Amino acid sequence: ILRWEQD
Amino acid sequence: SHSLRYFSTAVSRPGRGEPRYIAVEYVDDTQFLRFDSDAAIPRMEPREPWVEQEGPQYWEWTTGYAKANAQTDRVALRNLLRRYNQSEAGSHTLQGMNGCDMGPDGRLLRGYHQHAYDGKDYISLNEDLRSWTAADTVAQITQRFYEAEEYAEEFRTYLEGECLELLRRYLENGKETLQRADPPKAHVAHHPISDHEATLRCWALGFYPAEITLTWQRDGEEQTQDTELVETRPAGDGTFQKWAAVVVPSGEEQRYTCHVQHEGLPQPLILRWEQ
Amino acid sequence: PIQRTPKIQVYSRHPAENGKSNFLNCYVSGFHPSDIEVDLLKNGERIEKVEHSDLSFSKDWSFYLLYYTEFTPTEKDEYACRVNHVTLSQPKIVKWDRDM
Repeated sequence: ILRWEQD
Repeated sequence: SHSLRYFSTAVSRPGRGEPRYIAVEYVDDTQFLRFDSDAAIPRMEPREPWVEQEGPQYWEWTTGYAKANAQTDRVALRNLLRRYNQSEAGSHTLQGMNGCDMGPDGRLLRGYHQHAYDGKDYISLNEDLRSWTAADTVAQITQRFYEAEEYAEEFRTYLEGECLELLRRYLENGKETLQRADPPKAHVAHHPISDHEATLRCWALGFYPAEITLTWQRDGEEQTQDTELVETRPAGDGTFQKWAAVVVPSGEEQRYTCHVQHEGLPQPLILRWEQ
Repeated sequence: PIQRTPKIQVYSRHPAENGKSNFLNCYVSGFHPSDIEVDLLKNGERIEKVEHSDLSFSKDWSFYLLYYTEFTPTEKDEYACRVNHVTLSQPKIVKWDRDM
Protein backbone atom coordinates (compact mmCIF):
# COMPACT_ATOMS: atom_id res chain seq x y z
CA ILE A 1 0.00 0.00 0.00
CA LEU A 2 1.47 3.37 1.08
CA ARG A 3 3.53 4.89 3.90
CA TRP A 4 6.23 7.50 4.41
CA GLU A 5 8.59 8.76 1.73
CA GLN A 6 12.32 9.31 2.24
CA ASP A 7 14.41 11.06 -0.41
CA SER B 1 -3.18 9.72 27.25
CA HIS B 2 -2.23 7.07 24.68
CA SER B 3 0.24 6.79 21.81
CA LEU B 4 0.62 4.82 18.58
CA ARG B 5 4.13 4.42 17.18
CA TYR B 6 5.91 2.90 14.20
CA PHE B 7 9.64 2.19 14.53
CA SER B 8 11.91 1.14 11.68
CA THR B 9 15.61 0.28 11.42
CA ALA B 10 17.49 -0.10 8.13
CA VAL B 11 21.01 -1.52 8.41
CA SER B 12 23.28 -2.08 5.42
CA ARG B 13 25.64 -5.08 5.37
CA PRO B 14 28.44 -4.43 2.84
CA GLY B 15 29.30 -7.66 1.04
CA ARG B 16 26.95 -9.73 3.22
CA GLY B 17 23.85 -8.94 1.14
CA GLU B 18 21.10 -6.37 0.97
CA PRO B 19 20.13 -4.13 3.91
CA ARG B 20 17.96 -5.57 6.67
CA TYR B 21 14.70 -3.81 7.53
CA ILE B 22 13.16 -4.36 10.97
CA ALA B 23 9.94 -2.54 11.84
CA VAL B 24 7.76 -2.71 14.97
CA GLU B 25 4.59 -0.95 16.10
CA TYR B 26 3.63 0.02 19.66
CA VAL B 27 0.50 1.10 21.46
CA ASP B 28 2.11 2.88 24.41
CA ASP B 29 4.58 0.40 25.91
CA THR B 30 2.98 -2.70 24.31
CA GLN B 31 4.44 -3.93 21.00
CA PHE B 32 1.68 -5.50 18.88
CA LEU B 33 3.41 -5.67 15.46
CA ARG B 34 6.71 -6.60 13.82
CA PHE B 35 8.22 -6.92 10.35
CA ASP B 36 11.59 -8.47 9.48
CA SER B 37 12.92 -8.58 5.91
CA ASP B 38 15.19 -11.50 6.92
CA ALA B 39 12.26 -13.82 7.70
CA ALA B 40 11.49 -16.58 5.20
CA ILE B 41 8.00 -15.04 4.88
CA PRO B 42 8.61 -11.27 5.24
CA ARG B 43 5.10 -10.26 6.29
CA MET B 44 3.77 -8.09 9.09
CA GLU B 45 3.20 -10.40 12.04
CA PRO B 46 1.10 -10.02 15.21
CA ARG B 47 3.08 -9.71 18.44
CA GLU B 48 -0.04 -9.53 20.64
CA PRO B 49 -3.24 -11.62 20.72
CA TRP B 50 -5.75 -8.77 20.37
CA VAL B 51 -4.44 -7.77 16.91
CA GLU B 52 -4.56 -11.36 15.61
CA GLN B 53 -8.31 -11.01 14.93
CA GLU B 54 -7.78 -8.52 12.08
CA GLY B 55 -9.03 -9.64 8.69
CA PRO B 56 -7.01 -10.36 5.55
CA GLN B 57 -7.19 -6.78 4.25
CA TYR B 58 -5.51 -5.50 7.42
CA TRP B 59 -2.55 -7.84 7.01
CA GLU B 60 -2.20 -7.07 3.30
CA TRP B 61 -2.38 -3.39 4.26
CA THR B 62 0.18 -3.64 7.07
CA THR B 63 2.51 -5.94 5.13
CA GLY B 64 1.94 -3.53 2.23
CA TYR B 65 3.42 -0.43 3.82
CA ALA B 66 6.12 -2.38 5.67
CA LYS B 67 7.51 -3.74 2.39
CA ALA B 68 7.12 -0.32 0.76
CA ASN B 69 9.06 1.39 3.56
CA ALA B 70 11.73 -1.32 3.39
CA GLN B 71 12.11 -0.51 -0.31
CA THR B 72 12.08 3.23 0.43
CA ASP B 73 14.82 3.03 3.07
CA ARG B 74 17.01 0.74 0.96
CA VAL B 75 17.03 3.37 -1.81
CA ALA B 76 17.53 6.04 0.85
CA LEU B 77 20.54 4.21 2.30
CA ARG B 78 22.33 4.18 -1.06
CA ASN B 79 21.37 7.80 -1.75
CA LEU B 80 22.57 8.96 1.68
CA LEU B 81 25.85 7.09 1.18
CA ARG B 82 26.50 9.10 -1.99
CA ARG B 83 25.42 12.50 -0.63
CA TYR B 84 27.71 12.13 2.41
CA ASN B 85 30.66 10.98 0.24
CA GLN B 86 31.06 7.80 2.28
CA SER B 87 32.78 4.53 1.48
CA GLU B 88 30.65 1.62 0.28
CA ALA B 89 32.64 -0.73 2.55
CA GLY B 90 31.08 0.69 5.72
CA SER B 91 27.77 -0.21 7.34
CA HIS B 92 25.20 2.51 7.98
CA THR B 93 21.90 2.83 9.82
CA LEU B 94 18.66 4.61 8.87
CA GLN B 95 16.03 4.82 11.61
CA GLY B 96 12.60 6.39 11.52
CA MET B 97 9.63 6.95 13.80
CA ASN B 98 6.08 8.18 13.25
CA GLY B 99 2.78 8.15 15.07
CA CYS B 100 0.32 10.15 17.13
CA ASP B 101 -0.37 11.06 20.74
CA MET B 102 -4.09 11.09 21.55
CA GLY B 103 -5.53 12.95 24.52
CA PRO B 104 -8.35 11.84 26.79
CA ASP B 105 -10.82 13.74 24.59
CA GLY B 106 -9.74 11.71 21.54
CA ARG B 107 -7.89 14.53 19.75
CA LEU B 108 -4.30 14.91 18.60
CA LEU B 109 -1.83 15.99 21.28
CA ARG B 110 1.27 15.60 19.10
CA GLY B 111 2.28 14.10 15.78
CA TYR B 112 5.69 12.70 14.88
CA HIS B 113 7.48 12.11 11.59
CA GLN B 114 11.25 11.85 11.91
CA HIS B 115 14.38 10.01 10.74
CA ALA B 116 17.93 9.50 11.99
CA TYR B 117 21.04 8.54 10.03
CA ASP B 118 23.78 6.64 11.89
CA GLY B 119 22.13 7.48 15.21
CA LYS B 120 22.09 11.24 14.57
CA ASP B 121 18.98 13.33 13.93
CA TYR B 122 18.39 13.77 10.20
CA ILE B 123 14.97 15.36 9.54
CA SER B 124 11.86 15.79 11.66
CA LEU B 125 8.33 17.16 11.34
CA ASN B 126 7.84 20.24 13.51
CA GLU B 127 5.06 20.73 16.06
CA ASP B 128 2.84 22.78 13.73
CA LEU B 129 3.03 19.74 11.38
CA ARG B 130 3.34 22.16 8.45
CA SER B 131 7.16 22.40 8.36
CA TRP B 132 10.38 20.42 8.72
CA THR B 133 13.71 20.75 10.53
CA ALA B 134 16.69 19.50 8.51
CA ALA B 135 19.74 18.69 10.62
CA ASP B 136 22.41 19.40 8.00
CA THR B 137 22.85 20.55 4.41
CA VAL B 138 22.33 17.04 3.02
CA ALA B 139 18.94 16.77 4.75
CA GLN B 140 17.76 19.93 2.94
CA ILE B 141 17.51 17.72 -0.16
CA THR B 142 14.90 15.61 1.64
CA GLN B 143 13.16 18.74 2.96
CA ARG B 144 12.86 20.25 -0.53
CA PHE B 145 11.49 16.92 -1.75
CA TYR B 146 8.95 16.95 1.10
CA GLU B 147 7.88 20.51 0.28
CA ALA B 148 7.53 19.82 -3.45
CA GLU B 149 5.25 16.85 -2.66
CA GLU B 150 3.44 18.92 0.01
CA TYR B 151 4.16 15.89 2.16
CA ALA B 152 3.64 17.65 5.50
CA GLU B 153 -0.02 18.23 4.62
CA GLU B 154 -0.50 14.62 3.50
CA PHE B 155 0.89 13.18 6.73
CA ARG B 156 -0.91 15.75 8.88
CA THR B 157 -4.16 14.37 7.46
CA TYR B 158 -3.08 10.86 8.46
CA LEU B 159 -2.11 12.04 11.94
CA GLU B 160 -5.41 13.85 12.46
CA GLY B 161 -7.79 11.47 10.69
CA GLU B 162 -6.61 7.87 10.53
CA CYS B 163 -3.85 7.66 13.17
CA LEU B 164 -6.36 8.52 15.89
CA GLU B 165 -8.92 6.13 14.39
CA LEU B 166 -6.39 3.29 14.33
CA LEU B 167 -5.43 4.00 17.95
CA ARG B 168 -9.07 3.94 19.08
CA ARG B 169 -9.52 0.61 17.30
CA TYR B 170 -6.52 -0.93 19.09
CA LEU B 171 -7.43 0.48 22.51
CA GLU B 172 -10.87 -1.14 22.15
CA ASN B 173 -9.64 -4.51 20.84
CA GLY B 174 -6.77 -4.58 23.35
CA LYS B 175 -8.83 -3.04 26.14
CA GLU B 176 -7.69 -5.49 28.82
CA THR B 177 -3.98 -5.16 27.99
CA LEU B 178 -3.80 -1.57 26.73
CA GLN B 179 -6.13 0.33 29.08
CA ARG B 180 -4.68 -1.13 32.29
CA ALA B 181 -2.49 0.74 34.74
CA ASP B 182 -0.66 -1.62 37.09
CA PRO B 183 0.75 0.20 40.13
CA PRO B 184 4.30 -0.60 41.26
CA LYS B 185 5.12 -2.91 44.13
CA ALA B 186 7.73 -0.91 46.02
CA HIS B 187 10.23 -1.69 48.78
CA VAL B 188 13.60 -0.52 50.10
CA ALA B 189 16.65 -2.81 50.33
CA HIS B 190 19.62 -2.22 52.64
CA HIS B 191 23.12 -3.33 51.56
CA PRO B 192 26.09 -2.34 53.75
CA ILE B 193 29.07 -1.51 51.52
CA SER B 194 31.53 -1.01 54.42
CA ASP B 195 31.60 -0.54 58.18
CA HIS B 196 30.63 3.15 57.87
CA GLU B 197 28.44 3.07 54.74
CA ALA B 198 25.45 1.25 53.24
CA THR B 199 23.36 1.28 50.06
CA LEU B 200 19.63 2.06 50.14
CA ARG B 201 18.01 0.77 46.94
CA CYS B 202 14.38 1.62 46.20
CA TRP B 203 12.66 -1.05 44.10
CA ALA B 204 9.60 -0.69 41.87
CA LEU B 205 8.20 -3.87 40.34
CA GLY B 206 5.27 -5.00 38.23
CA PHE B 207 4.19 -1.56 37.00
CA TYR B 208 2.67 -0.56 33.66
CA PRO B 209 3.12 1.63 31.71
CA ALA B 210 6.90 2.01 31.85
CA GLU B 211 6.96 5.70 32.83
CA ILE B 212 7.84 6.08 36.52
CA THR B 213 9.74 8.44 38.82
CA LEU B 214 11.78 7.16 41.79
CA THR B 215 13.56 9.78 43.89
CA TRP B 216 15.48 9.83 47.16
CA GLN B 217 15.24 12.59 49.76
CA ARG B 218 17.40 13.25 52.82
CA ASP B 219 15.49 15.19 55.51
CA GLY B 220 13.08 16.28 52.78
CA GLU B 221 15.77 17.58 50.42
CA GLU B 222 16.06 15.53 47.24
CA GLN B 223 19.44 13.96 46.50
CA THR B 224 19.57 14.47 42.74
CA GLN B 225 23.31 14.10 42.09
CA ASP B 226 23.89 11.22 44.53
CA THR B 227 21.13 8.92 43.22
CA GLU B 228 22.01 5.98 40.97
CA LEU B 229 19.24 4.90 38.59
CA VAL B 230 18.97 1.94 36.24
CA GLU B 231 17.25 1.94 32.88
CA THR B 232 13.65 0.81 33.26
CA ARG B 233 13.61 -2.82 32.24
CA PRO B 234 10.86 -5.19 31.05
CA ALA B 235 10.02 -8.18 33.20
CA GLY B 236 8.82 -10.12 30.14
CA ASP B 237 5.21 -10.56 31.32
CA GLY B 238 4.13 -7.07 30.21
CA THR B 239 5.28 -5.14 33.29
CA PHE B 240 8.44 -3.17 34.06
CA GLN B 241 11.07 -2.85 36.78
CA LYS B 242 13.28 -0.02 37.99
CA TRP B 243 15.34 0.87 41.03
CA ALA B 244 17.07 3.92 42.47
CA ALA B 245 19.94 3.71 44.95
CA VAL B 246 21.80 6.13 47.20
CA VAL B 247 24.89 5.63 49.38
CA VAL B 248 24.22 6.77 52.95
CA PRO B 249 26.22 6.87 56.19
CA SER B 250 25.65 3.88 58.45
CA GLY B 251 23.20 4.76 61.22
CA GLU B 252 21.74 7.73 59.30
CA GLU B 253 19.41 5.55 57.18
CA GLN B 254 16.26 6.98 58.79
CA ARG B 255 16.98 10.46 57.40
CA TYR B 256 16.26 9.08 53.91
CA THR B 257 12.90 8.50 52.21
CA CYS B 258 12.08 7.08 48.79
CA HIS B 259 9.31 8.64 46.71
CA VAL B 260 7.46 6.70 44.01
CA GLN B 261 5.38 8.40 41.30
CA HIS B 262 3.45 6.27 38.81
CA GLU B 263 0.16 6.81 37.00
CA GLY B 264 -1.21 3.53 38.38
CA LEU B 265 -1.06 4.86 41.95
CA PRO B 266 -3.89 6.90 43.48
CA GLN B 267 -1.12 9.25 44.63
CA PRO B 268 2.66 9.21 45.17
CA LEU B 269 4.09 6.83 47.77
CA ILE B 270 6.77 7.41 50.41
CA LEU B 271 9.01 4.63 51.74
CA ARG B 272 11.57 4.23 54.49
CA TRP B 273 13.93 1.35 55.12
CA GLU B 274 12.17 -0.68 57.81
CA GLN B 275 14.65 -2.39 60.13
CA PRO C 1 29.35 7.01 12.91
CA ILE C 2 28.56 7.57 16.59
CA GLN C 3 28.90 4.59 18.92
CA ARG C 4 27.07 3.86 22.17
CA THR C 5 28.04 1.12 24.62
CA PRO C 6 25.28 -1.30 25.70
CA LYS C 7 24.05 -1.23 29.28
CA ILE C 8 23.51 -4.76 30.58
CA GLN C 9 21.12 -5.98 33.28
CA VAL C 10 20.79 -9.64 34.29
CA TYR C 11 17.74 -10.39 36.42
CA SER C 12 14.80 -12.73 36.97
CA ARG C 13 11.24 -11.87 35.95
CA HIS C 14 9.97 -12.81 39.43
CA PRO C 15 11.80 -12.89 42.78
CA ALA C 16 14.05 -15.93 42.59
CA GLU C 17 13.11 -18.98 44.66
CA ASN C 18 15.09 -22.21 44.45
CA GLY C 19 12.95 -24.91 42.86
CA LYS C 20 10.30 -22.54 41.45
CA SER C 21 10.15 -22.00 37.69
CA ASN C 22 11.00 -18.48 36.54
CA PHE C 23 12.44 -16.48 33.63
CA LEU C 24 16.02 -15.24 33.29
CA ASN C 25 16.33 -11.87 31.56
CA CYS C 26 19.27 -10.08 29.97
CA TYR C 27 18.24 -6.54 29.07
CA VAL C 28 20.61 -4.71 26.71
CA SER C 29 19.82 -1.05 26.11
CA GLY C 30 21.30 2.24 24.97
CA PHE C 31 23.63 0.88 22.28
CA HIS C 32 24.47 1.93 18.73
CA PRO C 33 24.77 0.46 16.16
CA SER C 34 22.25 -2.38 16.29
CA ASP C 35 24.53 -5.36 15.61
CA ILE C 36 25.05 -7.17 18.91
CA GLU C 37 25.66 -10.69 20.22
CA VAL C 38 23.80 -11.71 23.39
CA ASP C 39 24.08 -15.18 24.94
CA LEU C 40 22.77 -16.51 28.26
CA LEU C 41 25.31 -18.65 30.12
CA LYS C 42 24.60 -21.46 32.60
CA ASN C 43 27.74 -22.42 34.56
CA GLY C 44 29.79 -20.86 31.76
CA GLU C 45 28.05 -22.70 28.89
CA ARG C 46 25.70 -21.24 26.31
CA ILE C 47 22.00 -21.90 26.86
CA GLU C 48 20.59 -23.42 23.68
CA LYS C 49 16.94 -22.33 23.81
CA VAL C 50 16.87 -18.53 24.18
CA GLU C 51 14.44 -16.00 22.72
CA HIS C 52 14.78 -12.26 22.20
CA SER C 53 12.44 -9.35 21.60
CA ASP C 54 12.12 -7.43 18.34
CA LEU C 55 14.59 -4.63 17.65
CA SER C 56 13.31 -1.23 18.80
CA PHE C 57 14.90 1.99 20.05
CA SER C 58 14.39 4.86 22.48
CA LYS C 59 13.88 8.61 22.03
CA ASP C 60 17.63 9.17 21.56
CA TRP C 61 17.70 6.48 18.79
CA SER C 62 19.72 4.00 20.87
CA PHE C 63 18.57 0.38 20.58
CA TYR C 64 17.35 -1.96 23.31
CA LEU C 65 16.79 -5.72 23.35
CA LEU C 66 15.54 -8.30 25.85
CA TYR C 67 17.02 -11.81 25.83
CA TYR C 68 15.18 -14.31 28.01
CA THR C 69 14.84 -18.01 28.73
CA GLU C 70 12.67 -20.07 31.06
CA PHE C 71 14.64 -21.67 33.89
CA THR C 72 14.34 -23.01 37.41
CA PRO C 73 17.00 -21.48 39.70
CA THR C 74 18.94 -23.67 42.12
CA GLU C 75 21.54 -23.06 44.81
CA LYS C 76 24.62 -24.29 42.92
CA ASP C 77 23.76 -23.01 39.42
CA GLU C 78 25.41 -19.75 38.34
CA TYR C 79 23.95 -17.73 35.46
CA ALA C 80 25.41 -14.89 33.41
CA CYS C 81 24.92 -12.88 30.22
CA ARG C 82 27.66 -12.55 27.58
CA VAL C 83 27.40 -9.47 25.36
CA ASN C 84 29.63 -8.59 22.40
CA HIS C 85 29.37 -5.23 20.66
CA VAL C 86 31.54 -3.09 18.38
CA THR C 87 32.14 -0.70 21.30
CA LEU C 88 33.59 -3.54 23.43
CA SER C 89 37.24 -4.50 22.96
CA GLN C 90 36.37 -7.89 24.49
CA PRO C 91 33.04 -9.65 25.18
CA LYS C 92 31.48 -8.57 28.47
CA ILE C 93 30.06 -11.14 30.91
CA VAL C 94 27.67 -9.91 33.62
CA LYS C 95 26.94 -12.41 36.37
CA TRP C 96 23.37 -12.76 37.60
CA ASP C 97 23.30 -11.28 41.11
CA ARG C 98 20.57 -12.97 43.14
CA ASP C 99 20.45 -10.43 45.98
CA MET C 100 18.54 -7.52 44.45
